[PDB]
Parts: sequence; structure tokens; C-alpha cells
Amino acid sequence: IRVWFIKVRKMKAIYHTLNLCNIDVTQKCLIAEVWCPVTDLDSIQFALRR
Amino acid sequence: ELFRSEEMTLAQLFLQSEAAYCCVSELGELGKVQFRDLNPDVNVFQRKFVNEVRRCEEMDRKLRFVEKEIRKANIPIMDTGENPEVPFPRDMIDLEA
Amino acid sequence: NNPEYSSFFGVMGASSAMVFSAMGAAYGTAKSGTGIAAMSVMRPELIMKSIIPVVMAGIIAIYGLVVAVLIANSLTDGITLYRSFLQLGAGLSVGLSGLAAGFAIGIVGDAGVRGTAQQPRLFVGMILILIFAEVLGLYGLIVALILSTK
Amino acid sequence: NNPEYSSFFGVMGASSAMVFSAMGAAYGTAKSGTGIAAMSVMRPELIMKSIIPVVMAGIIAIYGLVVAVLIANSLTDGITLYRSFLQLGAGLSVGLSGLAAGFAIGIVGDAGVRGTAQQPRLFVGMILILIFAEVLGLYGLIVALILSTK
Amino acid sequence: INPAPYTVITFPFLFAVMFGDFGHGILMTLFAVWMVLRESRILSQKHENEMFSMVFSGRYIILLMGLFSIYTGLIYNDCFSKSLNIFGSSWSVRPMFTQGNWTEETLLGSSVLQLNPAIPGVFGGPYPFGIDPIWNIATNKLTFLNSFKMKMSVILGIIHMLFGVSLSLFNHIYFKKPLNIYFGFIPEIIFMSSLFGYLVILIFYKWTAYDAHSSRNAPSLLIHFINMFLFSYPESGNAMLYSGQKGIQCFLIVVAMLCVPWMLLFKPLILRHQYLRKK
Amino acid sequence: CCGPKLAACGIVLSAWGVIMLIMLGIFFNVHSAVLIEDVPFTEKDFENGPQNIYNLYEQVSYNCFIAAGLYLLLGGFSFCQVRLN
Amino acid sequence: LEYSVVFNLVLWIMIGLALAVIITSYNIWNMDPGYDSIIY
Amino acid sequence: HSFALPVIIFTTFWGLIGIAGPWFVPKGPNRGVIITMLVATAVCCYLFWLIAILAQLNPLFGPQLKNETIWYVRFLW
Amino acid sequence: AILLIMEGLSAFLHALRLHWVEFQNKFYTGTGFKFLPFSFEHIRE
Repeated sequence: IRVWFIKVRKMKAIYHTLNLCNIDVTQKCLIAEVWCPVTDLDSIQFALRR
Repeated sequence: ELFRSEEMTLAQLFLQSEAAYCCVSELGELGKVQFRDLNPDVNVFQRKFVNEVRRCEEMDRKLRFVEKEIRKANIPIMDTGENPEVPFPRDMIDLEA
Repeated sequence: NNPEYSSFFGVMGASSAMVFSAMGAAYGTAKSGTGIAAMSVMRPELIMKSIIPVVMAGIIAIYGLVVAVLIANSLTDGITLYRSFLQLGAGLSVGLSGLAAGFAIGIVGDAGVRGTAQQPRLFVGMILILIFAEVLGLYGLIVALILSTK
Repeated sequence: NNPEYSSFFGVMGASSAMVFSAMGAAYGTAKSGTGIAAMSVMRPELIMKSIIPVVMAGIIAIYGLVVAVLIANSLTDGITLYRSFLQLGAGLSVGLSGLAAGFAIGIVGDAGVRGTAQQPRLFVGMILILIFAEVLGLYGLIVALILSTK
Repeated sequence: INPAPYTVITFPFLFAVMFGDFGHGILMTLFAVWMVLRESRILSQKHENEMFSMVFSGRYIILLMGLFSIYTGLIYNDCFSKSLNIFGSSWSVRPMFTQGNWTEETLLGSSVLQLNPAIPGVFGGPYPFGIDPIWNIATNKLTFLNSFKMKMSVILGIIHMLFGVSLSLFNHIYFKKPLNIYFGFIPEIIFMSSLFGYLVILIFYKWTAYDAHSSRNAPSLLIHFINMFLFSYPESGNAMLYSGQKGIQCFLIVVAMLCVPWMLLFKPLILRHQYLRKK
Repeated sequence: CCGPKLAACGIVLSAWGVIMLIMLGIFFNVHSAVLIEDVPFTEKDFENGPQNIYNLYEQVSYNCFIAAGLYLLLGGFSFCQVRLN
Repeated sequence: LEYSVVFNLVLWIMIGLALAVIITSYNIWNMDPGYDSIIY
Repeated sequence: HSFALPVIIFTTFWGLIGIAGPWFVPKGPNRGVIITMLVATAVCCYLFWLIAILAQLNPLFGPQLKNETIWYVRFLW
Repeated sequence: AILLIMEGLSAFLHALRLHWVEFQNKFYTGTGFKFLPFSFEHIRE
């Protein structure tokens, strides 16, 4: 039951993050404006390519 | 030297929706991305994914009912650990149904 | 040839200190008490969390006690009269300062418990205001000690 | 000669001075704290704006401590009753000046924390009126010091 | 500039100088140790008592405060309201009757007789470490520790205030602030120093300039400093601290007065000048 | 008994009070003419020099040590009772 | 002779001062409490 | 007692832990943090103790004591 | 009960108020927003 809780809560959190979205005219892609450290951008893009 | 605020920058991440379904999860695993509402003038209910969010609220309600039922009956929870055990499928919908 | 009625003022100061301190402690404790009573009937969870100022209120009486005990230790039949008025001033002064400290503590405690009985995130700030206010009693005791020893 | 009864002016002066400083500080603290506790339930994040008048409320107590300690250092009977008058008068002066300051501080705190509900700008004028009343209190301590030192 | 480490030490040390206690400091350290050994076992315990939870979040602050309180309390010679004769008394007042020079009048008279350090063979010098323990009976201990703590608080506060103001150089240089340094910051330091640097050096000079053989005509503790504030030149009671003190203070007063227009008459006229050149 | 948690508090109380009494007894065994004010006498020690001035400090330290022993006995009792449940 | 003069002057001045102290005390005692007073 | 030797001992010890210590500290993330931490601690303690000692040098006015303590000190000091 | 608990809390808050009022007022200034990166740090929430 605990892991069911954490899965469901996180998934709610994912939907919350997805609420913040580029409402484009036609794009099926999304362009999000986010603040992020310049320190870790190498790990950022490593994660993205993963 | 001294301590100052760490350096930050803006970034436009271009991202298909299917790729987003995993990019959000990994940016949460990382825990180092601040977001912003790109179109804040739109109401929260006019974001047309509240059907899924309402479903999630129902899931929480059912799980809370289970929690109270077990607590009355004195049934413990294991609660070992393993926090990062996190997929992001659509089959979870049918599972919780 | 000793001054007549020299020891009178020392005992009068010893009395005045504790009476005024006890008066103000009573008023402040009563105000905080009625506040916490109303806000326990309205919020029956954080009562013993906000009873700490009520317990704290009598440190003013403790200050008055310390001043009175010091005056008594320095008090004797053979009073030169150069300590009589030092003792009167010290006792009267610590007493009245403690009196005002207790009254203000009561007012702020009542207002704070009523504010926090429903949304208590401001408890840290309210104890901050209270402990800031507390300085007057220590001021009283310190000035009394300086005068008595003088 | 040195008549009997020389040593009462300064001692009661310091006593009354610090009593009145405590009165003013306690009243200002009580009223401003009540106003802050009442306001802060609506808009929580102004604890840092409202804490400023609270902090300035201690100027009277600081002034009373400094002047009272000065008078205590200069308290003595090796003078023929000239400077004791100065000590009484300076004590009363700083004490009643502290009462003035405390009244102004209390009502100013209430006014600012009432008006802070809507407009975010009010903290500037709040700090300004606080600086004004602090100027008044500083004038008070300066007169007390020039009398006591002389 | 986030000053957090500087706070990490300046706040426990200030709290410890305020809180000069040994037993209480060791008690706080013991509680911190009990919380450290059982960190996870207390994490398993729910943090229902919010005071205890914010105490847990302040475990390291409490341990620092306890250790600094132990140090400070050790060095005041106030350990449970008592003084310890660790070293020798350093005074060597062996003779009863001589060095005081009375016959046998004690008990029935001659109860309390003031020693003078000016007398030969009664003062072997300062204590090696910590407050003089012989004061545990002296009633003048109260006045002397009053003066000590006064001077102490003044010096500590002056130095810490100076450093706190001085830290703004980097704030200015990083954000290209000539206006907030040339006529801003620097005049502030000039004003504050001209007021209080003199005070600290007078206090230090007083600590050793005059001894017991000059005590009865030596100056007071601080009255002449206020007399400097009075714009006054007495002619009675002048055991002047050093040659030319009057000349130095006369001009230091004007130097302090010279800092009035700064922060008030340099920003506007310069920015208006650059504005009119910019139109 | 006497409360489980209250017994935990009691064992900690004894854990500090025992060492406090030990230190008190240690300084009442030093007794370098410091705590004269803590002597019940009336001009009894002004004669025959500084004699009989040490045994009474030893009696006070004996009181402290018997108090510490009683505290340790009660602590052992509380230990047995917390191990009982 | 100035026992009576000093006694009288001290009496008058102390009476005036005490009245000032108690009028200020009354002023601080009984002013309004700054509360919204919505939820009874 | 000596008037400048223990002062020099204390100053040398605090200065040593102040200036020789930082290079002994490993060059890690907590290098500068712990360096300024110990430096501030050392200078604060040094200022404190220095004022403590220097306050008691060349006293002006002397202390007092009771007659019973005078006898009891004569026979036990 | 007294000289440890309440005196320590009083000195704690007195020194903290002094520190905030003076040290940060001398050079620290301005306002800002705290970085709040989306994270799974809500393990129990």
C-alpha cells in the first residue's frame, strides 16, 4: 500500500508539472522555459539522451 | 573566496510529448529543474487534463479508505524502502481500476 | 546619633518590590489564562504548547524575590541610612517595572493565542515578541543590584 | 554643612527613570504586538516588515539603562547636595521622555500594521516615522546625559 | 555574499559570552550527543512535538552553543558561582597584621580593611589565566567585573560591527557600484572609526597606563571620555591620559563632523550631472 | 512501573544527579577553607587553629555520597523495571 | 528652618510628579485592543 | 608571575592553529568553510582572553575581606 | 529548570535578534525568490 501511495502521488506530481506547458498553435512538441544551474548541464543532457 | 548563490540560466527545452512522459520523470529523479506556467492567463480547469487529475484524486480517496480500514483492523505496513521504483505507464490506470 | 527610622526604607523597598511584581504577574497571568481558555474551547490541540508564556510570567515575581532577599540580607538594625534609600529605590523600581512587564506580557499573550488558535504558523514569531518583551524584568533586577551594592 | 537627608534625589531619580522607561516600552510592546498578531493571520509574510518597530521599541530601555548606570556610577555623598538635584531631574526627564517615546511607538506600530494589509509600500513610511520617534528619544537621552554628566 | 559560516561561529560565540556557564554547556553537549548517537532512532519517532522538532533542526547549533558556553564559562572563573584557586593567588599577602598595619583589634572592631595594591609585597601581578579567584570574597568584585564586562562588550561589539560593515566591498565591486563605495561605504567607516576606534584605544591604554601608586589621583573609568563628548576643557581633576590628548581629540571631533554631507550630497549631484550629460 | 516513559526520565535524572552529587562530595573532600559560610559553628574553630574544620566537610560529602548511592539504587530499580516489560 | 521649606517643596513636587505618573499609567492601561473581531 | 611569556604561548598556539592549519586542511569542498570557521573561533577566543588578562594589569583600587576570613587565611594560606 | 532552560532560550533569542538586526542590516539587503526545483523529495508526502 505504501508503494502504491508513492506511485500515485508522484504520478499526480507529473500531471502537475505537465500542467505547466507551452500552449502552442499546432506544435505536437513543447518548449518549456525553465531555470536550471549551469553547473550540471552535462548531466542534464546525459539524462535527456538517456 | 566566499559563498554566493550558484549560477543559473534560462533554457528552452524542446520535447515531444512521448519523450516528455520520461523526461519529466528523470528531471524529477534529478531534482534540479524549476518550471513556470507559460500561459498563466488560462484557468486551471481550462487545462484539459483535469480528467486524469480527477481520476488520481479518486485513486487517493480509495487508497485512503483502504488505509483507514487497515488501521481499524490493526494490519501493519512493511515500509522497507527502495524509493526509486518508479515507472510511468498507462497500465497503472487499469491496475488502480 | 544614628539616623532615626533608618531601616524603615529598606524593608519598605523589600515589600514594594515583591508586591508590585506579584500584582503584575497576577494581571498578566489572568489575561493569558482567559485567552488560552477561550482558545482551548475553540482549538483543543495546542493548549500546552501555548501555556509556556503562562508559566514564564512568574519570573518577574522571582526577580522581586531575589531583590527582596538581597535587601533582607543587607538589612539589619544598624542601618547607616546610606543604604536605606538605595533599597527603597531599587525595590520600588524593580517592582513597578515588573508590574508593567507582566501587564504587557498578558496583553500580547492574549492577542497571540487568539491569533494562533486557528493558524499557528506564527508561534515562533509570537514567542519572539514575548521573549523580546521579557527584557524589562532583567533590566529591573540588574539596576536593583547596581543600586543595592552601591 | 551637609544637612541630614542628602542622598535621595539621584536614587529616586534612577528609580523613577527606569520605571517610566519600562512603562513606555511595555505599553508600546503590548499594543504593537497585539496589532501584529491580529494583522498577520491574513498576510503571513510581513513578519519581517512588522518586526522593525518591535526592534526599535527597545531604544527607550537602552537609554534608561545607560543613563541609570551613569547616575549610579556618579551616585555618592562626597558633594554638598549640588549634583543630587541634577540626578533626580535627569532621571525624571529621561523617564517621561521614554513614556512619550513608548506611546508614539505603540500607536505608530498599530497604525503601520493596520495599513500594511493592502499596500506593500507602507514599510518605507513606517521606517521613516520610526526614525522620527527615535530622533525624539535620542533628544531625550542627550538632555539626560548633559544634565547627569554636569 | 551569503555569510552563513561567519554566522555559524559568530552566533554561538556571542550566545556563549552572554551565556557564561559550564554545567549548562556540558548538559547541552550531552543532549546533543544523545541525539547524535540516536539520530535515526529519533527520526523513526514522529516529530509531533514541534518544539522538539525545531530543536532537532537546531541540534548542531545547540552543540556549538554548548561547547562555546563551556569554553567561556571555564574562562570567567564562574563555575557554579564559584572561583577556583587553580594557580597561586598571585598576590602573596602572607602577613596578617602587617601589610594592613593593625594590632589585634579584629572581631571586636577592625572587621574590614581595604588592601591597597600600591603597598609593597601585596600584588605579584595578574592571574595567569582567567579571572582572579580571590574576588570570591571581595565585594568590590561586582564593580570591577561591571567595568570588565562593560569594556568587553564595547570592544567585541565595535569589532564585529566594523567587520559586518566592512564586508560590503565585494557587494559593491561585483555589481559595479562606484556610487555606493566612493562617497558611500568609505565615509561610513570613517565616521564609525573616528567615533569608536579612539574609544577602544583609550580603553586599552587605561588598562596599563596607571597603577595603584597613582590611583587616588588617576582618572575615572569613563567620565573623561564623556567630557570629550561635552566639547569641554576642564581645569580641575585633569590627570590627562597622555601628552597632547586634548590636541588629538579636538581634531578627531572635527574629523567625525566632516562625514555629515556624505551619502547625502554626493549621490544626487553626481547622478544629476551624469543625467544632464546624458540628455 | 511508575510510568515507562516517566521511568526513562527518572533514570536520566539519576544519571545526572549522581555525578552532580559526586562532584559535590569531591569538593567537600577538597575543603580548602573555601565554604566557611557552609559551616554550622559559633566561634568553635577560632581556637586551636584550623582543626575540626575538615571532618564536617567529610560529613557533608558522606551525605552527598549516600544520596548518590540511593539514587543509583533507585536507578538500578528503574533499570530492572524497564527491563521487566 | 529649611526642614519645613524642603518638606513642603518636596511634597508639592512629588504630588505633581505622581499625578503625572498615574495619568500616564491610566492612559496606557485602558486603550483599545487592535483586533479584527470577525470570528466571535 | 611572568607578564609576557604565557601571553606569548597562547598567542603562538592560536596563531599556529590559525595559519599553519589551513594548509594542513585537505583541499575539499569544506576547505574554506572549515578554514574560516577555525580562524573566526581562534581570533574570537584570542580577543576574549586577551581582554580578560589585560583588564587585571596595573589595578588602581583594592579589594576587601572580613576578619574571620583574615584569621582563617592566615592559618591556611 | 530555570537558569538552564529559560535563561538559555532568552539569551538565544536576544543574541539572534541582535545578530539579525545589526549584522545583516549593515551589508545584507534586498529580496529574492528561493529556488524550488521539482523533485521526488516528497517521499512521505
